[PDB]
Order: sequence, then C-alpha cells, then structure tokens
Amino acid sequence: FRMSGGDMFVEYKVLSRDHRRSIRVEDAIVDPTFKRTVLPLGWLELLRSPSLRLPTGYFVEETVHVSLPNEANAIIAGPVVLYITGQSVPVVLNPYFVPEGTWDMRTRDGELDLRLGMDAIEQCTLFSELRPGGLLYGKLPENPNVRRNESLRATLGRYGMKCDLAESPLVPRPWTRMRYMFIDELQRGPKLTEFVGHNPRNGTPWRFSQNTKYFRIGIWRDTIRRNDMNEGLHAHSSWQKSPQQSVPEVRFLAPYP
Amino acid sequence: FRDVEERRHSRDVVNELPNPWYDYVAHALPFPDRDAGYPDEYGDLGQWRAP
Amino acid sequence: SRWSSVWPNMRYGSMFLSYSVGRKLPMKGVNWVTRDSNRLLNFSNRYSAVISDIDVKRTEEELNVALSDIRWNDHRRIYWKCSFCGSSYRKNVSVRTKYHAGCNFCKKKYPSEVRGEQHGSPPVSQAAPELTEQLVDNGKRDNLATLAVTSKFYAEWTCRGCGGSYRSTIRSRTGQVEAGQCTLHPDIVAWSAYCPSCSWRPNMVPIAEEVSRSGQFLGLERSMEELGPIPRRKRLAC
Amino acid sequence: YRRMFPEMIGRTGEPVQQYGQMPIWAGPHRQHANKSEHNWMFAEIGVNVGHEALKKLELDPTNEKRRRFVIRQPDGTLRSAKMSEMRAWYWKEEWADFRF
Amino acid sequence: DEMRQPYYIHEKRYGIFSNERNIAKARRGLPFITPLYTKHMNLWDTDT
Amino acid sequence: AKVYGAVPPLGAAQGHRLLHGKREREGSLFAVANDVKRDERLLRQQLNALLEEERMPMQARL
Amino acid sequence: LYKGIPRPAITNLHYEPAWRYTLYQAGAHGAQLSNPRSPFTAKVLGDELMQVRDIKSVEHCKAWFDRLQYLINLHYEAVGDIGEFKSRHTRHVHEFF
Ligand SMILES: [Zn+2]
Ligand SMILES: [Zn+2]
Repeated sequence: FRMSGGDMFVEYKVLSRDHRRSIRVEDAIVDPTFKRTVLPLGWLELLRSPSLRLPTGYFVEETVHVSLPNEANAIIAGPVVLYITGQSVPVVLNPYFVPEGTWDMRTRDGELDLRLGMDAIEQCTLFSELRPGGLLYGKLPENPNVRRNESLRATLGRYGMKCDLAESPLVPRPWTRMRYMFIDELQRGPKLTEFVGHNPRNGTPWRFSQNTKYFRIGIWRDTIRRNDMNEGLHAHSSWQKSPQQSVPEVRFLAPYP
Repeated sequence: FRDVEERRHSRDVVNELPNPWYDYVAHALPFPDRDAGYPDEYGDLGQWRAP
Repeated sequence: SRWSSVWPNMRYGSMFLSYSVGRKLPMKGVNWVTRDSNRLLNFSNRYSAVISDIDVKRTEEELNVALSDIRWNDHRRIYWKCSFCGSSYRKNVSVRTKYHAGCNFCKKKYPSEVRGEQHGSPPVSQAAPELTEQLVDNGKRDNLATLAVTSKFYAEWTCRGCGGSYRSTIRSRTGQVEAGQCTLHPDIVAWSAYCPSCSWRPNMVPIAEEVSRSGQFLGLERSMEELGPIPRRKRLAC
Repeated sequence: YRRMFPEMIGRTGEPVQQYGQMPIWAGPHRQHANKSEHNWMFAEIGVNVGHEALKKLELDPTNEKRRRFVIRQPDGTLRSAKMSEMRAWYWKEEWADFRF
Repeated sequence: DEMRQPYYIHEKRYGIFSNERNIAKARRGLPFITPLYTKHMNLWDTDT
Repeated sequence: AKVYGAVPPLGAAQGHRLLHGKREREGSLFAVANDVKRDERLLRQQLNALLEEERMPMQARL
Repeated sequence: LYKGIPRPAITNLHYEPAWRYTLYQAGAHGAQLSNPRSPFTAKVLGDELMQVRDIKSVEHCKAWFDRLQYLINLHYEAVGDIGEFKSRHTRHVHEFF
C-alpha cells in the first residue's frame, strides 16, 4: 500500500486453494470501478493445483462475456486465495481470466497493468478506505448517495456530526471505556476451580449452601462446639468454620490472605 | 394382446426410460466385489480394521 | 374369552391408548369440578361454534351430563352433531379445543389433507350443479355444495335406480382429481353413478354391445382406438 | 470458510427420475393392479449390497453395481428413491463435529 | 452378520453354487446337514 | 504491475477448452463411452497418487 | 530352486502388461445407463428425454415453493383471525420453512 498519481498501489500474492502454487504482483492499482478482479488467462493453468478436495484444480470454471475491462470472451475461475501486504485476512476471489485478444494489458515494458476490484476491496481493511474521507472515495462511480466535492466535515455534518470527538461533557471520553484489565498471573493469581456434577464442564462451580437438609445438623454441631473437629457432610457446604468461605473464584495463590 | 400392448407401450414417452430393475443383473457372482467389514484372521470386527 | 385381552389397533391418527393399569391409574386421580372459569358457555366469544355443535338432547339422555356441566377442556366423551355435514359422532371437548378434532367426515372435506385450502378447483355448486339434488337431504345440502369438486369428502347420495341411499366420494362422483394426486379408475364416473348394488346392470351394456358387433370381447378396445413425433433413445441392439 | 471451501456445502444431488414401466400384455384387465393405496418402496439386498462399510460406494451414481431402489407411487408410476429414502436402508448414522 | 465369517467362503472352497446340491439331500437337518466350511481364508490349513 | 514467478507474461497462445471451443466431435456411443471410462479411471489414478503422497512416511521422504 | 515343479506360466502375467485384458466393458453387461448424469447417457437419451426423466423432481421442488408462498400470503400480516377459533401464527410459516 502506497500512494502515487492519486491512486493506491498494493503488493499481493495470488495462490491456489491448497497454497501449492503462488504468484507475486508488485504494484497493482486499487480501482473500485471493477465489479470483479481481472487476471491474464495464462495464469489459470499456472495456479491449478489438483488436490484431494478439488480433483480438478478449481471448484468453479465457466465462461462469461467479461466485456467490462475492454459471447464468452473470458473465464470465471474460483476459488483463488489472495494475500495483500497490509491485511491479516486472506481475500478469496473468483476472478475473470482474460485471454490476450479480449483485453491485452502489456501496457508498459515488463508491466502487466493488473488492478484490484471491489471483489477484493469488500473483504479487507481496504474497505474502510471506501467510506467518506478515505482515499478511494474519489474513485467511487457516481451515485445519488455519494456527493463528489463535499468537504468531509460537511458530509459528516449532514449525517449529524456536530462537534469533535467527545468534546461535549455529556459524552464520556473514549479512553475511560477500559480502565482495569484482568490478568490472573500479574495480580492475585488463578481461581480455585471446583465442580459439583459429572465433570468440570457438566457441573456447576457452586457448592450447596447452608440451607441443605444434610448440612444443618452438622453446621449446628460446628457452631456450638467450635474448637473440636466434627463429622458430617457439612464440610462439603459453601459455608464453613474458617473465615475463608468456599465460593467460586477464590484466589488461593494470592499473598493476602 | 402382445401386439396391442407393444403398440400403446411404444406410443407413450414415459417409457424408453431405462428401468434399473427390469434391465440388468448388477452382480451375478456369489461372492462380493470388495471386502466389507467381516471379521479378520485375528477375529477382530470390521470396525476394528481397515483393509 | 382369551382373545378379549388383545389390544386394539391404533392407527396413525390416534395418540395414547390408556389400556393398561399403569396407563389408567394416574388419570383416575384427577377430579374435575365445573367453576365459572371452566364452563364452556362462558367462553362463547371464542368457542361459539363448538357450543352449537353439541347434541343437547342425546348427551343428557345417554351420558346423564348437563350442558351447563361441560368444561371447555372437558375430558368426557359426549355426543356431537356436525353443523356442517350433519353427521353424529362421539368425542371429548378437550380434543376439539386443544387441536381441532370433530366429525371424521369433515377431515376429508378439502381435496387433500396435506394442503388444506391450496385447491384452485371450483365448488360443486359450479362445476357440477346437477349433483346437489342427488345428495340425501338432511338440510345441509347447501354446505355440501360449497365443497371442492375435487373434494375427497365422503357423502351419501340417493341412488337414481332404486331410490335408496349409498355412500361415495364427491371426487369419485365427478371424476376430477387435482394435478399431482393419484388418478382414479378411468370408469369411476360411470360406476359410482348408482348403488354398489345397482351399478352392475347399466355398465354391462357396452360390453354386450361389443360382443354383439364383433362376436368377440376383449377389454383392449378402448386402448386400441387411442392408437388410431415421439422422441426415442438410441439403442444398443446393433 | 464459505469463500475458501465452497465444496463443503453440498449444492448437488442425484435427481429423482422416473423409471420406464414394463409392458403388461394382459392389457387393461390388469392395469388396475399396480395402482393402489400406498407407496411401495423396494430396496435391494444381496451379497454385494447393504454393507455399511461400503455405503458411499453403493450410493455413488458413478458405480454401476450401485444398490438399486424403486418406488411405486399410488397412481402406478415408478421413480428412483430420494436420497433420504436411500439412506433409510442403512443403520442410523450420527454426525456431529465438535470442532467449531 | 458382522460377527460371523460370511457364507460365500464355503463357495470359494468347494465351488460356486455347490450347496444347492446338498440342500435337496434325503436326510437333512435331522440333526445334521452337509458340513458348512467357513474359516477366514488366511487361516486355511490346506493352502497357507 | 511487476510480476514474479509468472514466467513470460500472458503465457503463450493458450486458450481454454471451453473458451476456444472447437466444434464438438460426434463420437459413436463407442468413442464417448471409452472417453468417459478412460478419463474416469484417469481421475481415480490421480486420487490414488495424491493419497499415496499424503501417507508417505517421513523417512521415505528424506 | 529348480527342483520340485516347473514354474507356472501364469507368472509371466506379472512382468508383461500385454496380458492384462478385460474382454468386456463396464456396463456392456446391460447396465450402461446406470449413471444418470454421465455424458454417455446424455448422448443415448438425448435432452428432451432427460427433461421427461427429471420432470418429477422439478414438480417436487415447485410443490415446496408453492406451499411456502401459500403460507406466506396467508399469515403475512401476523395477527389476524383466519378461521373459527384459529388465528394467524407466523410460527407456522417459520416451521415449514
Ligand atoms: Zn362434518
Ligand atoms: Zn340403488
């Protein structure tokens, strides 16, 4: 992703579905006047890797008129993965494969004049470049919905933007949205994880409270003679003698207590 | 009877359509074409082994 | 005897049987009273039709059950007289309210059970108005004329020949069936014209005719005159 | 996932097709017969068929030894089995994948 | 049928359709029938 | 628009079967049948090859 | 080694591919049309016979859709009263779908 002459140039990597075969493209125009991205027909055989899931290289192989770039003058081939340099997410095209006669982009020496259409812009961070204020906004095809020459704050002003970000005291400032961040290892330690049920995943973390039938006699004996040790199932309760009760997310490796 | 029937049979278009049951015998041999899930030399079940 | 112990057949329509001591006992412990909240007659804002379908004479006779004693959900099986087709049956109110259950004849009222109103077929009053007079007269003949001409409704008709009453199907009488359903017998129209007892004689006329002409009868005749560009496959005979 | 693995949602199936009927020489006299109340399913069995181990090979439309089914509709016609009906004739299979 | 050596083995040893002969025999199944040899073919004492 | 790994640009004079689309030869049922069977088992053979490369032990690969 | 019996000639069949035959085709046995969607069958039956063949599946599907738009047009406004004690339920359409 870089700028020149008013438009974007992006490096990308075309790939078969199994990522067996690959082609780098250095400077490609990002042009949102193409409904679908166009490649030279010759690559169709270069990118075809016949795996197990796709016995023939591609899932979709057909013929389309494809007169948009310049009666079946081209071929729709899918799905070919595409990795653009900026983005973390692969974008999956079903591109137009065009022969020399239909359209020939040899345009300058060694230069193949490839470009990226809205096929691939819809799937990237590049899409946010398509909204008002972005760098592709100038190149959108003319609409009732898209005003060409308006200043940004004019446009957003019509959509209801009034002041700058969090400028009025009534709206909380963005960075107090997250104040504390919880990381067990850095503070207070891990939780004490118990279960009542079949597994850790099938049961509740909770023990049963003091009000249980079987716990009442025990808890009684435990309140009256506090110092001697007492038999019972009243041990399994959430309530007990010690100041530290058993309830979920006790931090037991914490220094205090 | 045979003749009238052949006539009105050949006249209808829903015929001239292959009938898997009427037309052939899939397999004439008493043993199967490939091994399906029968106990092994060790006595282990079909589910316990891959051929 | 022995065979008395056998459980009856329970076809697909019918739910739980309650034929065993285990199946009877827990419901035996339910005792209903009719309060103001349970009484059918209070609820006529909704269930008015259900109220006008009850046999008020017969239920109090046979069952000793008053009409003011009948709950909207009542489990007891009481007698009904259908206000559409006019046939009598015995069911519980609970089953007519919880889902719609009612006279068994009006189940087949529409031309197909699977799709209730999906018919595009005209009523009987239109397609074959000459049928409406052959219906045995219970006074409901204006409701029965309203049905689809394709309807599978089982209706009773007074036979032309002997003036007695038999029971056949509306669509069997007209002969017309809806696209995608099963074809009836090609002759069904001529054959249901009369009683099952009166039908033989008239339909044996054309056969005697055809053995009078050629001195020989084969059922083939119709198909033959059906005979007096069909795409066909390539064959492997060669 | 949907863009990258299009073939994981099946969009294709073996079409339900009507079989040609065998000629009845007895003519109209018997024509009533095969036309009846119900549907009649017939699944084949034998030494080469009905084995769960081989199931997909047996439902595979490419295989010519493929297990044969047929259905008589109440109007008397015959058609091939819908895929559900085909699968009814194997011991019930449980598919659950816990991975996502 | 999943726990049992299949039937066809007895054909593979004695020839195909060999038992149809045996089934028409005078004294059959009281108690005894012409012995039916089914043993997994990798265990055959004869060949292996 | 510089391209790496793509060898001479625009390949060399190769049209797809469907696009070029020479008039379909009418084979007798013989020709067609045989085409179907040989290319069916051609695909079968390929599937085999791939499965064998998938299942190859590491020592074999080294 | 060479004691005990001569080497069976059929052994040759391993080393020489010339001798691997199949006298017949796959379906020459009379099953050729098994695969409904094979090119061979499209060539044998021709297209209009294939139309005739799949008409039943076409009308299956049309039946599903027809039911669906009947239910939609019936229950579209969700609340009304369409019958004696019965009233519109969107839930009907939902579950059919
Ligand atoms: Zn009724
Ligand atoms: Zn009569």
